Amino acid sequence: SEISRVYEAYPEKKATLYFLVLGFLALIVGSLFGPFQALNYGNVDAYPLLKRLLPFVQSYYQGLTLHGVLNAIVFTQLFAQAIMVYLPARELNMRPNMGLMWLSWWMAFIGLVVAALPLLANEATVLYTFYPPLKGHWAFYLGASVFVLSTWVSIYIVLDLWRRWKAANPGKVTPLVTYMAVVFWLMWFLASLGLVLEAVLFLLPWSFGLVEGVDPLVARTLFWWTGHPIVYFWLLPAYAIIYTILPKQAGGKLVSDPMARLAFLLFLLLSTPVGFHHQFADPGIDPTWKMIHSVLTLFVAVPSLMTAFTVAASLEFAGRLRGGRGLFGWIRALPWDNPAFVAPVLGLLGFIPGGAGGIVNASFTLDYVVHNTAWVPGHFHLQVASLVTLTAMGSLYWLLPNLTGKPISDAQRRLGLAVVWLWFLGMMIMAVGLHWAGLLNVPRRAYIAQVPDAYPHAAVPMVFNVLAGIVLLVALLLFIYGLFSVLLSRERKPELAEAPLPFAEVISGPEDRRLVLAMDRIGFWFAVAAILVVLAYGPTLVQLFGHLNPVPGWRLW
Amino acid sequence: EEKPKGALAVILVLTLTILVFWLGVYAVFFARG
Amino acid sequence: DEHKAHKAILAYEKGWLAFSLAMLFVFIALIAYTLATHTAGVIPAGKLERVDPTTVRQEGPWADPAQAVVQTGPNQYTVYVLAFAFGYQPNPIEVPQGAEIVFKITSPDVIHGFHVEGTNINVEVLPGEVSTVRYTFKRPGEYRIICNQYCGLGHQNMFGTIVVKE
Ligand code: HAS
Ligand code: HEM
Ligand code: CUA
Ligand SMILES: [Cu+2]
Ligand SMILES: [Xe]
Ligand SMILES: [Xe]
Ligand SMILES: [Xe]
Ligand SMILES: [Xe]
Repeated sequence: SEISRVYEAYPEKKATLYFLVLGFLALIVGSLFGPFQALNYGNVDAYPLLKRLLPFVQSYYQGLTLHGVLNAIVFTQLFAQAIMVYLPARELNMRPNMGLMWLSWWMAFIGLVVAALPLLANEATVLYTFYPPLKGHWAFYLGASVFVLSTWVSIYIVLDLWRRWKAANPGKVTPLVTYMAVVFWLMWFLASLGLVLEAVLFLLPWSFGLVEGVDPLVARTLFWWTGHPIVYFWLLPAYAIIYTILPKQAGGKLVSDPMARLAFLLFLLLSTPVGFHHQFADPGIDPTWKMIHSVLTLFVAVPSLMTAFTVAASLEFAGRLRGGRGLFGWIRALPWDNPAFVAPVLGLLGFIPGGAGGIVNASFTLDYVVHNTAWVPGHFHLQVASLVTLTAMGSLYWLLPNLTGKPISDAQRRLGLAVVWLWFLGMMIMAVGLHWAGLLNVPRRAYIAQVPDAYPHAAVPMVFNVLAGIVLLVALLLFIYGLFSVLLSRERKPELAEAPLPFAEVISGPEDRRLVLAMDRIGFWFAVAAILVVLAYGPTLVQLFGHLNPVPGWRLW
Repeated sequence: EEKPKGALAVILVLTLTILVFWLGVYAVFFARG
Repeated sequence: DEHKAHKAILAYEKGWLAFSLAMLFVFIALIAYTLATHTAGVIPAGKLERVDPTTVRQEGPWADPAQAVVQTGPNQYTVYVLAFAFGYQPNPIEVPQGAEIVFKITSPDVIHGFHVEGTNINVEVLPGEVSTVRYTFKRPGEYRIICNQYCGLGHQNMFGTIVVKE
């Protein structure tokens, strides 16, 4: 029972779409709270209006949970699942196990729904970090558990694709996108253990009534085992696109296949064993281990530092082929008329300030300046809410058509550029507002418009937060309008749904071979990564598990 | 063609931005010590 | 062209990597420096100091607010602070400037933040655990404590006061 021969031949196309759609739907719903949160940090309290529009909304904090959950968790995961399965499938021209692929979508959907109910009913106002003793409804923890576990299936699917391909090409190096996808999912698997453990050992039995107490330190230690790498789980799918698709859109090539492999390899190695950087201000964790994690965290910055050069060189290369002039001529030669190009390039621009923010946060002692302040949200909106999201948004211009056969008119294309610029601009203004107020000790996760006189010294940065909120409100609206206009038209060119993905060509060298070969020792690197995790977490976790001090749960909303 | 002037210009901006952030906050750390 | 640009990029890539690593190691040296100074006091105590969160304000150093401050050295004063659902005990904390104030903070309910505006004191407060930070005020006044970890509906209004003594 399938109406287009395109989906019978490429069924993975359909599954991919459902992941995407569900992903953006969650993005829209979660982002609605954004403008109001910005105004809040501009000292303006718009929540009564929101409450009038969305009656179910009971507080600032319930809205912040939905925001953090739907945007940072749901949207990102679904996008990942879409990208890091579909791209390697199309590159290999192999069909993913479809029984499993649909299974993973249903898990994500069912899990999302189940968790949505207690969130929407104010039964789970604990934020996207859900730190105990703060106790949510069981269906929040169960829903999340299922939703995340969906990824385990995704991992399998990709590994399967990879084994099968290695069988039909004995002695051939893993193709680039596939390689990325493989190290990606493997990394995620090792990363996910922290959360799984927390859920299985504490969270789930806690919320089902089996136990009455949960040790807060151990729960947050396990959380951040997963907590940091998850952001890379958000980042790498965009990276994948940036390395292998953006150069094409820019009219150039990826200047180095090995560089891209190395970057991804480093991430497999260094993504998980750095979680204490989220725990600098915690007690009961040895200061030496914090320093160790601090160093490992500065090392995990290396991959990004490489990416910066590799991508910039590829964009410079592309600009030159387009008739690039001098030091900055290449820049103007790029296709600023194409959103799929523009969106991610803007994201990368703001990523510079974003990354510098991270490195600061990473410097142990220096975290004490900014920890839990508005600086941190400032940092990450540059990272996830900007680069990842824009990339995701911009990829709609090649991806959506490739999946649906629906073309994009010139009007939509230009509508896209406006959304893109506004989103970016809005994000930049907010970044300045939150960083500034963060140095002025304004805390994050705070409804500070309810205490107007509490932060008088943040007068001017409050203005920027108001501005952004407006800017971004407009952009979001335009996105919704533009997104649906595309998904709600009946123009269907089935030929463009059958066109290949705009993968970029890769420039290779002589020395490549032996380095590339080394990197392709996946089984070896995996164990290596595994060993680092046991080395960085083992010592501490052992001591914590010997001295468990569970405390009772609380509801403070 | 030749030396990546544009790419080097990018990673120069990045490097300087890193330095302003790090040394800017390294200063505040000691100012609040 | 194209294969000439490959060798040039990959060569400036290696130079970039060497430089980056060198910059990072300088940071590592400038962080190792701050660990050997007096500023490193704000680093939470590493050893585990378990407490019951359900009996903390019934029996123990946190039971009586009047015995919060206690001279434990010639210039050392140990303050037993209690971060609780939307407030701090004692309020205000009163200490002499120039003296080494050893805070020992815990919570009876959920996680709280202990952020002393103007200082490097920024520590998470965990139920059933003692957060132990050392600090020396060098300027007189009323330092405001802010709770920077979401702790419920009154979280935005959870403030404290430390009055260092001229
Ligand atoms: C998806 C978004 C995420 C990314 C990516 C990310 C990157 C880093 N972060 Fe982070 N982060 C921290 C450290 C880092 C470091 C060292 C990096 C690094 O990976 C960053 C490396 C980046 C670079 C080294 C920049 C490279 C620049 C590039 C690649 C752009 C070049 C541009 C080009 C080429 C374009 C040019 C184009 C032309 C046309 C010219 C720390 C501390 O160590 C904290 C704790 C703070 C606290 O106290 O709570 C933290 C907190 C967070 C939280 C808060 C979680 C919570 O709620 O508690 C989130 C959500 C988050 C996300 C993300 N974070 N981070
Ligand atoms: C419409 C555009 C957006 C605006 C105006 C916006 C604004 C904000 C603001 C002001 C905060 C601070 C809230 C507080 O500290 O109390 C915040 C937090 C946050 N934002 Fe957004 N945001 C937007 C979109 C996004 C996107 C696209 C993502 C991820 C893809 C995202 C993820 C988050 C997360 C995870 C938090 C922290 C949640 C927490 O601390 O509980 N936001 N946002
Ligand atoms: Cu204690 Cu917010
Ligand atoms: Cu992190
Ligand atoms: Xe969970
Ligand atoms: Xe979820
Ligand atoms: Xe999980
Ligand atoms: Xe997270």
